[PDB]
Amino acid sequence: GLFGAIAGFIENGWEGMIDG
Repeated sequence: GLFGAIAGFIENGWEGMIDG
């Protein structure tokens, strides 16, 4: 599901909190 895929991506392809 989309939300699942998003929250999965959030630990896997993320950028918005590795700022620094």
